[PDB]
Amino acid sequence: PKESILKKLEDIKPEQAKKQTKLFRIFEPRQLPIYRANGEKELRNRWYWKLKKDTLPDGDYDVREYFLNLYDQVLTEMPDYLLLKDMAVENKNSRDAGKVVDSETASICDAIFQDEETEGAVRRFIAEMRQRVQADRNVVNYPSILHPIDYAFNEYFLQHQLVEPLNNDIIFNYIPERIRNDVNYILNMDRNLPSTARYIRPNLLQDRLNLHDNFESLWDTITTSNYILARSVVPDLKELVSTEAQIQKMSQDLQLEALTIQSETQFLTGINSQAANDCFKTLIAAMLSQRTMSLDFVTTNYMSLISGMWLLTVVPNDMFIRESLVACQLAIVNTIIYPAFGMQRMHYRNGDPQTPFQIAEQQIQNFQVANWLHFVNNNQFRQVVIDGVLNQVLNDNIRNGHVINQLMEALMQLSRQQFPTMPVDYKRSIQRGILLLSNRLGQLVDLTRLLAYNYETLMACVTMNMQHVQTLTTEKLQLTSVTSLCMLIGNATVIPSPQTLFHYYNVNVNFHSNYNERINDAVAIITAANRLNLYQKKMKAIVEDFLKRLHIFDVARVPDDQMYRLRDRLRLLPVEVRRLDIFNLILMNMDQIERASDKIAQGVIIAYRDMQLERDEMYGYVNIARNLDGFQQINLEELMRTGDYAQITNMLLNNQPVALVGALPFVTDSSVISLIAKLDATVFAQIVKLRKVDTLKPILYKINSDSNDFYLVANYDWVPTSTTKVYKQVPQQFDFRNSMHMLTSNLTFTVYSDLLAFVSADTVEPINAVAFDNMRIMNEL
Amino acid sequence: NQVLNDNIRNGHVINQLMEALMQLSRQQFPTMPVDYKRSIQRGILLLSNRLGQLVDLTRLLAYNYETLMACVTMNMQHVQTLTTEKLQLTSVTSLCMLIGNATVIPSPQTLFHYYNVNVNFHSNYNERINDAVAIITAANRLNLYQK
Amino acid sequence: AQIQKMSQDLQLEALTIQSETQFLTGINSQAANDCFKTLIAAMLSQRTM
Amino acid sequence: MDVLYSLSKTLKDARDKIVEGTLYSNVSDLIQQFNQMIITMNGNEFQTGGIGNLPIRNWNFDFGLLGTTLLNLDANYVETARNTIDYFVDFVDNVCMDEMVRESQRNGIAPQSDSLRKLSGLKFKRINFDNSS
Repeated sequence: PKESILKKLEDIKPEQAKKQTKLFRIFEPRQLPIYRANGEKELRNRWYWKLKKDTLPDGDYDVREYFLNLYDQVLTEMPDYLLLKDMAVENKNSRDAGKVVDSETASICDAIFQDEETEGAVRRFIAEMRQRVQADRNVVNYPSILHPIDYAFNEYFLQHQLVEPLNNDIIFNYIPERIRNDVNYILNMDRNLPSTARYIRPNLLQDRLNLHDNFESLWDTITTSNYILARSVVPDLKELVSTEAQIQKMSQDLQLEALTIQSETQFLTGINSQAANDCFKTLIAAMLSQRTMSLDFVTTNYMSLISGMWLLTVVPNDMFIRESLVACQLAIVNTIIYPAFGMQRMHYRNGDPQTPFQIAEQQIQNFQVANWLHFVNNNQFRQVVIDGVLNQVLNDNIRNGHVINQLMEALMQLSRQQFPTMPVDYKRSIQRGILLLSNRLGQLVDLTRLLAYNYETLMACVTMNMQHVQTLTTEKLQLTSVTSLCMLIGNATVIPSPQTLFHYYNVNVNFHSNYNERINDAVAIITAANRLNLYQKKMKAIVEDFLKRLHIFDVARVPDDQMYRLRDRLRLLPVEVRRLDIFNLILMNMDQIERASDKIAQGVIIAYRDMQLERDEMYGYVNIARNLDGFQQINLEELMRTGDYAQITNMLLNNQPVALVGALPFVTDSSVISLIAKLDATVFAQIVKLRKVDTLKPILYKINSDSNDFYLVANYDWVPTSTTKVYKQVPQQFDFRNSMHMLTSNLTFTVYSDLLAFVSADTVEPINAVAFDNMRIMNEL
Repeated sequence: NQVLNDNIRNGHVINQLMEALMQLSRQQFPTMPVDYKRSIQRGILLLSNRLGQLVDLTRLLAYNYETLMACVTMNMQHVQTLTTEKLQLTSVTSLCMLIGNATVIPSPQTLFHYYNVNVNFHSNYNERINDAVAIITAANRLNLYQK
Repeated sequence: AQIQKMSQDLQLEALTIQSETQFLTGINSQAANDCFKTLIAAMLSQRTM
Repeated sequence: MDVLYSLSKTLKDARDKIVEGTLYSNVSDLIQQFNQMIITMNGNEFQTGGIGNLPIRNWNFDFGLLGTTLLNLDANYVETARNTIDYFVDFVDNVCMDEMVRESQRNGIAPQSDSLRKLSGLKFKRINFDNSS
């Protein structure tokens, strides 16, 4: 309760400064003996590429999901910016110091630089391989070895760095183009930014989610929030006629007595040393958050009504609920304006729907009275766009802002109907109250000014493009307080503290940034989620996290519904270049990763026909085919899903040349023997007994009579006759020279969070402030 | 198998639902006190949003009935029973906005068991029928004018 | 969860004199199962309600 | 086409019902209709003319709305309006004339000008009214 949504709000710091150290790679080169055709180890040994972590699954599906997590890890580690002075390392060799990039880089060199390799050209290169700085442009040249796929990564990380410059001018510019402009306030800074500055652009695009169309439930929660936020600002008022004094002259001016009541119920309204401040705050926030309030009055508290007219003249009515403006107006129309304006006859009969206030317009005649009606009735909000960047602000009719000829007119109309009558007395109590508005009018003129400004000020600070809808939790406001605020003010002038204002900006800011950001985080995922065919990662998942990261919301305490509809809208959104640009990268090569690396394969072919084996250098000559040219196929993923249509069962039974595809467990064997016995024709049996298969551990034959104690056969003369080889590309080799890449980045940066702070915001003397009319706000003494 | 069916439309083509909703999406207007349309339409929307899911419901039944049904020997003409079976809109309403990506069906073993029963039963009915008839007819050409 | 967002949406107590005769909705974790079953059998069985 | 029509009874029932004096109520149903238009327009560009001795003029739209605020129209209200109508007048003229010259056999009936072919567009239909001419 109350200060329970504020501590959750003030306590929001999405401004994390993401950065990195380790150059993100995936494959470290490794050893392994060389097998020259004929199957002998020729020594020296060559260098190939395998992956750090062969995690890869069992089943195409589990595979795809796996990668997915990579995406999430990539984003959480997503390097916001980058710098290399912090990446230094040393080269054991070279024309000198060497200072290169990332431990791994180092290791490798020293390593190859010992195990007698291709000789010269390598040692040589490693040598005159250094760094150098082009100081002038603040540029940096650091050498580094990676792998086509690695350069790929880290590269874009450099060509992207979301860190724009930072000059005095930009600081000045992020201070709303309507406040620096506002006179009454003054800026001022204590330092001069270096050419070395930078800043993170907290992006704040609009409600890419039209969260007001049908979702009411949540808007209400927002408004609420934005509202409390507001009160936390709305300047606490200053010095106003001591409670007692006023209320005492109050009893006087009216003339009271003994069991002779008339106006006596108009002062359970005093308490304003509380009410005025509440009524004041409450009113603004309402506007800002653009929340809708209710109305608690009496029908015997006429005064309380009069002041209503004050209110009404102001807030465009649409700002209050329907069932409330209805009551109010008719209450006025029926017990306030007819019953002393010899207009009764029909105490006004009403039946709901249409506009019970309005109708009073085309009703009786009198000009003063008549203008009020049109001005109040058809008075709305002015829908205004841009405000020094898409603010999408709702403003109050220029007219009203201090050029309050409305108040003066609201009074003149009151001064003129206090003429005719009907029930003899009654008028006494009624008009007496009316006059208390008149005298005070000199001051009432003020109140208007106040709000006028304040709302009109605070405003700018909102980046949360507020709109105009019906709330639902409806904040409550009594005519009690209203009335107090009214006759109880003047001579005073109050205004938004500097520090206060910023704080306001800052918050909405963050918040925005978070919304926008998570949005991107969200989208990115879902889209990836589709071009993955994960018809099994039920999305009730993403939405949840999303909302959560936006505190305030009782996640568990909100249905599965709205949630889905939420996806439906997200799905139709683009991705932030950053996000997107990376996924394209992951996919594009995806294949290459998978296929390489052990612990898996791809698929197996069963040609009931003897056949040769490739002689690749890595392994001796074994069971492989990077092409599977011909034969039919059968997705396993679509198998253990389809429930196997004995299609496979039949083909296996009848022995027909065929193949399989997907995630698979390889199994290495040696002792030639196994081969001649044609062992690999086994395994396949299983299946028949078990519709589903994973129990399928396919066969491979790493064979080089060098390491295979059973060489006896390489002897005679020969050629490897197998039945059924394996789909699995082969780990590219390692051409160091070209396997390296070069890097650029910057030197001695300087990141800054928050900003603003750099200003001793001071204020003029209250007694002479100004509004959008260049006039002294508060001049009546 | 006289097993009164129903719209492929209903089946999974579902749309009726989509139309049941679209028709709802344009009922938001005046006439009486405010505490009315407010409360009313707000409820309606809860059907709408959920509509994405309400769809699923149709599918569900569509299948289930359309499935179970199969294993019924006992023909089934439509008749006006003499007894009702109370159904509290209470539950109805729940089921409605209260179902998510759930998806259940008839366990194999379950289905058979169903067939089996109707089967037996049938067989019994039919059989006793014969047992019955046989007797009565004999009963007449035996002049056993009694039972 | 649902019934709570329900009150947010529903605007429960708003003047009307006959409250809490709309929320006997409960025991739904069950009601749905009953309503569901009940509905099918009705059909199959060739019952009327 | 029907579009075109409105654009006029709009102005006539306008340049006629809108003058120094009248009480709002005789035009509430009118003002509205009017504004609606302005909106749909603003932003779009038009090509009028380009044949014979016919001036080729371009037209941009960026105009305000109306003050439903006042009661009995004050002179000042009119002038700030007439000035906005006189662009539509001098416009429509250049519009009618442009499609009042082109002809075609096959599809002679339908609209021809780069001005009108864009009017039959869907995003405009939000304008029709009082077709008693």
